[PDB]
Amino acid sequence: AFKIGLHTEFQTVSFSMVGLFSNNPHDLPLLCTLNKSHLYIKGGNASFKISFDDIAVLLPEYDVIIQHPADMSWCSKSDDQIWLSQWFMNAVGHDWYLDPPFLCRNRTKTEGFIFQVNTSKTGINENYAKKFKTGMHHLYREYPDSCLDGKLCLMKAQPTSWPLQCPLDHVNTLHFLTRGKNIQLPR
Amino acid sequence: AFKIGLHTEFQTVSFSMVGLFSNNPHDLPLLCTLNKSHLYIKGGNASFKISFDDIAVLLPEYDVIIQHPADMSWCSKSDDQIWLSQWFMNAVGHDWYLDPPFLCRNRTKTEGFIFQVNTSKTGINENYAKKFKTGMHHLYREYPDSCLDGKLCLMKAQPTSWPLQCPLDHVNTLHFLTRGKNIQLPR
Amino acid sequence: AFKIGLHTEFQTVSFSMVGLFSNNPHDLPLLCTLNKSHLYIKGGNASFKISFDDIAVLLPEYDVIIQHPADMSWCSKSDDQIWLSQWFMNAVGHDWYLDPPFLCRNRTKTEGFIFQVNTSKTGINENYAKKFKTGMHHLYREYPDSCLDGKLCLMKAQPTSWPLQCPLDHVNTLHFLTRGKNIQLPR
Amino acid sequence: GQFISFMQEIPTFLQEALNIALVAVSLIAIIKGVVNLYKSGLFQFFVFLALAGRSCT
Amino acid sequence: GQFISFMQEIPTFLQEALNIALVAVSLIAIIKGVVNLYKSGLFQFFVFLALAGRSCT
Amino acid sequence: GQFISFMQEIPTFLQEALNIALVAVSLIAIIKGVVNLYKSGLFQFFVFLALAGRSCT
Amino acid sequence: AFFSWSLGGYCLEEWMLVAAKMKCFGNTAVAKCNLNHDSEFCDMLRLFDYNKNAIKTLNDETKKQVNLMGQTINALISDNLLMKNKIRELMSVPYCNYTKFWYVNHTLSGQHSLPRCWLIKNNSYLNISDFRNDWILESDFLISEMLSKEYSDRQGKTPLTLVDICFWSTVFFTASLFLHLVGIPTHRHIRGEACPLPHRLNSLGGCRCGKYPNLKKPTVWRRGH
Amino acid sequence: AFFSWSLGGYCLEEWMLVAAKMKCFGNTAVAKCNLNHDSEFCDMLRLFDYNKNAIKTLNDETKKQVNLMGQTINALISDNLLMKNKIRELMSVPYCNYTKFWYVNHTLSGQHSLPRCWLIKNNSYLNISDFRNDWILESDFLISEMLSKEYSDRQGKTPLTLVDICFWSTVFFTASLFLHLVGIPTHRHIRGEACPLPHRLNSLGGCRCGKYPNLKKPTVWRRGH
Amino acid sequence: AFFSWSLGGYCLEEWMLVAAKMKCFGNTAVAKCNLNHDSEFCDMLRLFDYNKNAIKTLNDETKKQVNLMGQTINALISDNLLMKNKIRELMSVPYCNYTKFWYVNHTLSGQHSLPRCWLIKNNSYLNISDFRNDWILESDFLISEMLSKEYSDRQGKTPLTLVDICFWSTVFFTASLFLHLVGIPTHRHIRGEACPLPHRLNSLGGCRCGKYPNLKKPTVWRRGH
Ligand SMILES: *[C@@H]1O[C@H](CO)[C@@H](O[C@@H]2O[C@H](CO)[C@@H](O[C@@H]3O[C@H](CO)[C@@H](O)[C@H](O)[C@@H]3O)[C@H](O)[C@H]2NC(C)=O)[C@H](O)[C@H]1NC(C)=O
Ligand SMILES: *[C@@H]1O[C@H](CO)[C@@H](O[C@@H]2O[C@H](CO)[C@@H](O[C@@H]3O[C@H](CO)[C@@H](O)[C@H](O)[C@@H]3O)[C@H](O)[C@H]2NC(C)=O)[C@H](O)[C@H]1NC(C)=O
Ligand SMILES: *[C@@H]1O[C@H](CO)[C@@H](O[C@@H]2O[C@H](CO)[C@@H](O[C@@H]3O[C@H](CO)[C@@H](O)[C@H](O)[C@@H]3O)[C@H](O)[C@H]2NC(C)=O)[C@H](O)[C@H]1NC(C)=O
Ligand SMILES: *[C@@H]1O[C@H](CO)[C@@H](O[C@@H]2O[C@H](CO)[C@@H](O[C@@H]3O[C@H](CO)[C@@H](O)[C@H](O)[C@@H]3O)[C@H](O)[C@H]2NC(C)=O)[C@H](O)[C@H]1NC(C)=O
Ligand SMILES: *[C@@H]1O[C@H](CO)[C@@H](O[C@@H]2O[C@H](CO)[C@@H](O[C@@H]3O[C@H](CO)[C@@H](O)[C@H](O)[C@@H]3O)[C@H](O)[C@H]2NC(C)=O)[C@H](O)[C@H]1NC(C)=O
Ligand SMILES: *[C@@H]1O[C@H](CO)[C@@H](O[C@@H]2O[C@H](CO)[C@@H](O[C@@H]3O[C@H](CO)[C@@H](O)[C@H](O)[C@@H]3O)[C@H](O)[C@H]2NC(C)=O)[C@H](O)[C@H]1NC(C)=O
Ligand SMILES: *C(=O)CCCCCCCCCCCCC
Ligand SMILES: *C(=O)CCCCCCCCCCCCC
Ligand SMILES: *C(=O)CCCCCCCCCCCCC
Ligand SMILES: *[C@@H]1O[C@H](CO)[C@@H](O)[C@H](O)[C@H]1NC(C)=O
Ligand SMILES: *[C@@H]1O[C@H](CO)[C@@H](O)[C@H](O)[C@H]1NC(C)=O
Ligand SMILES: *[C@@H]1O[C@H](CO)[C@@H](O)[C@H](O)[C@H]1NC(C)=O
Ligand SMILES: *[C@@H]1O[C@H](CO)[C@@H](O)[C@H](O)[C@H]1NC(C)=O
Ligand SMILES: *[C@@H]1O[C@H](CO)[C@@H](O)[C@H](O)[C@H]1NC(C)=O
Ligand SMILES: *[C@@H]1O[C@H](CO)[C@@H](O)[C@H](O)[C@H]1NC(C)=O
Ligand SMILES: *[C@@H]1O[C@H](CO)[C@@H](O)[C@H](O)[C@H]1NC(C)=O
Ligand SMILES: *[C@@H]1O[C@H](CO)[C@@H](O)[C@H](O)[C@H]1NC(C)=O
Ligand SMILES: *[C@@H]1O[C@H](CO)[C@@H](O)[C@H](O)[C@H]1NC(C)=O
Ligand SMILES: *[C@@H]1O[C@H](CO)[C@@H](O)[C@H](O)[C@H]1NC(C)=O
Ligand SMILES: *[C@@H]1O[C@H](CO)[C@@H](O)[C@H](O)[C@H]1NC(C)=O
Ligand SMILES: *[C@@H]1O[C@H](CO)[C@@H](O)[C@H](O)[C@H]1NC(C)=O
Ligand SMILES: *[C@@H]1O[C@H](CO)[C@@H](O)[C@H](O)[C@H]1NC(C)=O
Ligand SMILES: *[C@@H]1O[C@H](CO)[C@@H](O)[C@H](O)[C@H]1NC(C)=O
Ligand SMILES: *[C@@H]1O[C@H](CO)[C@@H](O)[C@H](O)[C@H]1NC(C)=O
Repeated sequence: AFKIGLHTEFQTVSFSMVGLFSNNPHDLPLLCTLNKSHLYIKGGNASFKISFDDIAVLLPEYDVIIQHPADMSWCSKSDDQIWLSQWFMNAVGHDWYLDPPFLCRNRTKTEGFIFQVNTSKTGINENYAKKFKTGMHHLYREYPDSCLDGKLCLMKAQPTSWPLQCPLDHVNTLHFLTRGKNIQLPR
Repeated sequence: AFKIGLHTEFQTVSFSMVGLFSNNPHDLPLLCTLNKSHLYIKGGNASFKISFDDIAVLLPEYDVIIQHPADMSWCSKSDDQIWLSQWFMNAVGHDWYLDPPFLCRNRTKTEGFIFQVNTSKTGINENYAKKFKTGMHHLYREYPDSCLDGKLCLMKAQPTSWPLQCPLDHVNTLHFLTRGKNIQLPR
Repeated sequence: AFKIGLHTEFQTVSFSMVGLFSNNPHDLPLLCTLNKSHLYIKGGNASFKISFDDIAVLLPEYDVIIQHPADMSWCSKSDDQIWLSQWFMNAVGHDWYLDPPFLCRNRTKTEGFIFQVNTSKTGINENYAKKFKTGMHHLYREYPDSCLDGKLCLMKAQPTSWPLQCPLDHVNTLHFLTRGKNIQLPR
Repeated sequence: GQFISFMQEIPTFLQEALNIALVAVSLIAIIKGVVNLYKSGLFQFFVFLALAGRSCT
Repeated sequence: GQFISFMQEIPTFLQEALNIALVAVSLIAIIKGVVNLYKSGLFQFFVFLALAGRSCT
Repeated sequence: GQFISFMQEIPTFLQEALNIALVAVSLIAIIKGVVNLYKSGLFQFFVFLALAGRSCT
Repeated sequence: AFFSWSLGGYCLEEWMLVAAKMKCFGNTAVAKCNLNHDSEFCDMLRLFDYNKNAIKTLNDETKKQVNLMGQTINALISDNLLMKNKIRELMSVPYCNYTKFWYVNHTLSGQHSLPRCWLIKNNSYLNISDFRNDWILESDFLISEMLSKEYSDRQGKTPLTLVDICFWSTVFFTASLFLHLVGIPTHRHIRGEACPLPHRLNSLGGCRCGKYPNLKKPTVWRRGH
Repeated sequence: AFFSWSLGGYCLEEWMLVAAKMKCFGNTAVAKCNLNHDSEFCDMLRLFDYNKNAIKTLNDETKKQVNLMGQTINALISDNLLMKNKIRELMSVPYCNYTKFWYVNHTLSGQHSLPRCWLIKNNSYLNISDFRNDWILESDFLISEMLSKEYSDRQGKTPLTLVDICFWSTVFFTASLFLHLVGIPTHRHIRGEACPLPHRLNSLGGCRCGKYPNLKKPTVWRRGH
Repeated sequence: AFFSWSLGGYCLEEWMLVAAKMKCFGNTAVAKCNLNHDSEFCDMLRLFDYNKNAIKTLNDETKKQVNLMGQTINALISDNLLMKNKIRELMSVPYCNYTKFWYVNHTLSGQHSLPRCWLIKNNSYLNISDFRNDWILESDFLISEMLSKEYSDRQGKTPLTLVDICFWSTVFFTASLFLHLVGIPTHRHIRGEACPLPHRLNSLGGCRCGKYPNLKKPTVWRRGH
């Protein structure tokens, strides 16, 4: 805010995101980044945390190999969680009947909700790793990638409580709503 | 048409819809509202009448539970009627493999064509009632809703002749053509 | 370039397509027309030649009747070719579960890759002939149609080498990329 | 025919102080110019030429 | 109040040759007009009227 | 260099009645101004100063 | 072709207007939406132009049995504007449905404003008492636009250099007028004597021809004799 | 309704600005994006207007439980601009994320430029040394715009015909001024004689009343006596 | 960055032009489509700019192996314009395919029009006899635009108040010129007598110093002696 030239001044204006995000009567999706591995998505009443590491927690010889969106109904007990899962997978750009499947746990267990995706950077899956990669690159406005050319890069998503520190990003919300269609946000 | 100020006059112009709707060489969909319950749709050579009331005419233990668009082929004898039915259902915004199904009659009967949708405003279906509701709200430019919080609100669609009194609305035609894609209108 | 009026001259500017098509780091689809029957498509590493004539090379009682995109996986040995085939079929505007199927050869043969579509101009298929027709009319910027009202008009697609004489059209590339979505072009 | 349009639209354009000022200045200048032409005597020379040879009054 | 704004913004507008030329022409014209009015004697007539009947000097 | 551009584009701009009227008015005014300067005698004063002390003719 | 006119103009016939007549719009008025994507009137005008050209092509008998797609219609109508209108309807605020348009007319020269959309509410038409604040503004803008248009029309013909030359010539003429009006003294006269011309005296009061002796006589500058 | 203003104007309150205050923008400044589809500031302004009207409709208690669609949001934000910004981010070039805007202010009359987007890079804000080349251009354009606006404001009120009439009257007045200044000879005088008026002599040197005989005497044109 | 230039300008090199040379366009000409979404030339220009910036980023070696999407291309080309062109082609009317453009050039000052698309038909190029009606209009518009541009360039520098003051000073000067030219009577003279000054007579014909008795002698206003 320094005087410029003569009789003309320099002044800036900045908008507050809290009012917009807490005032719109309809609910809106939230996407957040925490540190460099804790990626957060929230929609309706489903709050999912996403991490990338080198631990295997589901195997095709032990749980459900989701191949079609109809088969997705066996992974959760809540319609909101299923809707959010399908929403995210179609936003990323996964072709269900053309790309290798992903793994999910069946509802008849007292464990919880977990779903795992293989995005390793070797072999055939290398190619898939590209596609998914670009997907996330077009939503979070950034990408703190946390897996190199190592043998495995497994992504796990699990539902946790919403931390009260996340930056209230909105470009991600705009891209989320822009990419997918036929989506109605509740109150 | 009253003189305004000085030397300047007030004049209005209004366009005629009959010429446009009867002059375009290709056929165009028609949507109409009659009284407060008779909703009309017309496409190609299929003219459907839609009503909302509290009468059950199909049961899942007696007729076809349509779950996939491939299964839709067992409800009609004409490709035009099947195309219009799928057109309308995708315009409303129904997810075939994620929402409760709807009921249709199989072709091997001399009765006719009837298809029924449950949009009641109670229980689980309450939520679905929202979705479908909004759908119709974005097509007819109005919505003379004819079912309250009562126990059942069943929508029935049946093919009848086209009444020669319907207002020639066109905003509905624009929204119809705008929402769905990969649609070719015949002559 | 003739002098116009006084002190004002006439001059034109024309751009070169070779530089654009050979300089963009990412690969782009190519569509070409040769003589009046040799239609060419090229994407990634798959180069397909399309012809229209009156020869039957596949029969439903001898090879695969592709009905669903999942079933498409039995026609080729390369993911790029399958992706290009699905890309083209969805660009043309074929509804897999609503229109008559098309025929393909299963991978377990040392013959090659061939796929055939029926677009005859008689009987029921007449109607389908319209749809597909319009499809091609919106991609090649022209259409040297090579089959009249005769009994059969069978389209065959087979992979060949890329001729080094094709005009470097780009309106077709624009329409190709415009129509279909969720498509990532590799390098 | 802009003059005719102006003579038609005088009442609307009269509502501006600049307009009345300019038109008053123009009218005063025209009439003063007539006065100065009269006080010149070029018209007197024309009358003298038109009178030469008729009467000596 | 455009005159006040101009008197405020003189230093910025002085940087143009056309501006200084026009203002110099206007000032010269105003002072020459005062000179010509003085050399007229209409003010002399006003003084004569205001003096008539007071003193014969 | 707008003057040079105008002297280059005279034939195109001559096709308008307002243009020929304005240029004729300007030329007439310039030559009449020369005439009036001559009839003044400021140049006569300059000649008198340049002549003072040379010859008494 | 289609509606990309680069400038007594566009006219519409009976089967377009509800009054079953023909109305023509000035080229200046029509050109105001050759690049505007936010005017309901011009979207409907493009639709009617497509209808007319379809009629012409059928008359030409091209016989290209090409089935229409929804994409062509979506490429003529501003879908953003339609969504905005539907949002307005859902929010219970005034909107219009592409049926009735109004404009302010200038009878003296036939100039008119570009028609706007007569907004509706509760299946009725907004009336004069609520629509008042717009006609006066539209008429004032119309008069201002006409004056500015005429000013620009004469602007685009006369070089500024000629105007500047004329102005400077006028100021020179006026300065010379005054300069002649006052007049300047030309020679010297001895105080109390007659005009010594043509014998031009020096500052000393004498002449170099010998007629006027150098007697230091007083000299005063004079113009006339 | 919504943001289609046809022209001390638009103001924003605490829950919009991070400074928790209220700022008002001039109508001339706001009107500059009633048709622009390439300004990040005005897209966010439309979003905030939609929020405010949703508040108003909830206060009206319309009770229309209509679930929001992504289409409404996509019909308010320029998705082309968002894709361009994301392309910039992927290409590692400066971009902005709809948080901070800057403008050049004119304190004397309260006129200000339309705010631009303070571009970012590497999770930082571009600073003065790189942003210098824009403020000077913006300020010069601001001053030029103010001068042109005032010129057009006076332009749209006075007829050009009146100006032309005044100019021609002035030139006629000046010509008459000079014409009176010089003066013209009126009659004839015999060389060496006095004024023969009122007896007006002919070209022969005599008069037709008989007072002046036709002696072919020399005659010279004179004005005064 | 990309094509959002806020104002000897943009130039294109060999691998863009078919003539294998370099051509530069004036900034005023280029700026005419910083907001236009209906010009085939500027869509292709944006495509070429994206190609050039991709080259630059590869040279920078960002190594971000991000697969291209069709959405980026769709966000650079006006898909509405492409659909309109394809509609024209299906209707057998002239259209163009982004290969050849033409413009009217002004050699004296290097000013040129914005290139248009040389329309095609039946795999041929429309020729002079059909394209005649456009060059003359384009050239006239070019000359008018140049004159208006120069007028606005001088407009945006000089205050209107100064012009008004100069004009009023000129009219005052002229009025004073005439007023001095005619001259006004100053005192009274008795009919048949000499100048009584400095003794200023009254209306009665006498003076209050006693020199001129009050004899009701006739008096006439005079200026000179
Ligand atoms: C997630 O995807 C990764 C992609 O790398 C899978 O790891 C890969 O698993 C395959 C299984 O066939 C391994 O192939 C085998 O590797 C060695 C030779 O390298 C040998 O045992 C066999 O001849 C065969 O080729 C492949 O090596 C391995 N990749 C790496 C880098 O070790 C992983 O299994 C996937 N996880 C799940 C749960 O599907
Ligand atoms: C169309 O949808 C409506 C949605 O209300 C269905 O009506 C609902 O049917 C269920 C069937 O399980 C009823 O639930 C039962 O209700 C009572 C207690 O209220 C009791 O018998 C059971 O414990 C059970 O909860 C539900 O009450 C009923 N809704 C209402 C408002 O009566 C309807 O059946 C659907 N129609 C078809 C053909 O599917
Ligand atoms: C590709 O599509 C064409 C569409 O014409 C198929 O040709 C049609 O095949 C049907 C088979 O039922 C023929 O129908 C039969 O024709 C005669 C009477 O015309 C008679 O044998 C039967 O009563 C029956 O109607 C039909 O004629 C024939 N069309 C023509 C013009 O000859 C063709 O078979 C399709 N090819 C494949 C491989 O599916
Ligand atoms: C939406 O546009 C429709 C046309 O699609 C407009 O419909 C018009 O509604 C007015 C209402 O007063 C009708 O005026 C009167 O209607 C009847 C039948 O003609 C009669 O009482 C009078 O002679 C008079 O015309 C008008 O006819 C009708 N036009 C059509 C073609 O239906 C309507 O104005 C727009 N919506 C609303 C809510 O106003
Ligand atoms: C993208 O927009 C976000 C908002 O969505 C902007 O976030 C802002 O980032 C700046 C960075 O300096 C923060 O400033 C400082 O942050 C903390 C917490 O307040 C503290 O150190 C200072 O008091 C100061 O405010 C600012 O708070 C933060 N605002 C929000 C709402 O998160 C951001 O500027 C934009 N992106 C980039 C890369 O700049
Ligand atoms: C559509 O754009 C294409 C480019 O994609 C243009 O193709 C050009 O067509 C003209 C037709 O005269 C060709 O001119 C002549 O072609 C050959 C080969 O060079 C030769 O006879 C002459 O030397 C001359 O160049 C031109 O080469 C060709 N350019 C390319 C790159 O193919 C075409 O003009 C546009 N479509 C139509 C129907 O004009
Ligand atoms: C339509 O073309 C009418 C044009 C009117 C021209 C106005 C002429 C004004 C003449 C004023 C002369 C000054 C007095 C001698
Ligand atoms: C705000 O309204 C101020 C307006 C100032 C008007 C300027 C008046 C200039 C007068 C000049 C007269 C010439 C000298 C007799
Ligand atoms: C390029 O900068 C050339 C600028 C030309 C200026 C025109 C000067 C005209 C002078 C006229 C004076 C009037 C006669 C004494
Ligand atoms: C993430 O960062 C926050 C903020 O500093 C910190 O509280 C939290 O523990 C971090 N998480 C991990 C796993 O380090
Ligand atoms: C485990 O998941 C499978 C796959 O959907 C499902 O069929 C099965 O019922 C689940 N297990 C149990 C014990 O129900
Ligand atoms: C609907 O209204 C029309 C027009 O008045 C009338 O003829 C018809 O009978 C009505 N339908 C019913 C079911 O009342
Ligand atoms: C009734 O519908 C079913 C479901 O499609 C179908 O299989 C069956 O054939 C139909 N009934 C008869 C008698 O054909
Ligand atoms: C197609 O045309 C090319 C170019 O003339 C020629 O070489 C080729 O043989 C043609 N193909 C056929 C099948 O005639
Ligand atoms: C031929 O194709 C069918 C259909 O997909 C497939 O099941 C079969 O395995 C193929 N033939 C052989 C010999 O594998
Ligand atoms: C404006 O009114 C006049 C009155 O004579 C009419 O002739 C003219 O057509 C109108 N202008 C239009 C409709 O554009
Ligand atoms: C609409 O008009 C009807 C009468 O036609 C009236 O009963 C109703 O209250 C009005 N509603 C509104 C919201 O103005
Ligand atoms: C609008 O209000 C005016 C007030 O004078 C009234 O005359 C007119 O009838 C009203 N219009 C309607 C449609 O009620
Ligand atoms: C510009 O600065 C002035 C200084 O007094 C301030 O009052 C005014 O609000 C500013 N203009 C804006 C913020 O548009
Ligand atoms: C970004 O800033 C960090 C420090 O915050 C620095 O280490 C890094 O090199 C910078 N990267 C670029 C590309 O400027
Ligand atoms: C930008 O550069 C200036 C140079 O004076 C420096 O003072 C300022 O701190 C820099 N800004 C940042 C954010 O580093
Ligand atoms: C116009 O023609 C001139 C002729 O000298 C040329 O130098 C100039 O580049 C042309 N202008 C363009 C191509 O914009
Ligand atoms: C197109 O040109 C060809 C020759 O190249 C000619 O035979 C044909 O008639 C033309 N068609 C049209 C529609 O002009
Ligand atoms: C266009 O017509 C002119 C008429 O003089 C002719 O010379 C020219 O060759 C024609 N162009 C073509 C491509 O036929």
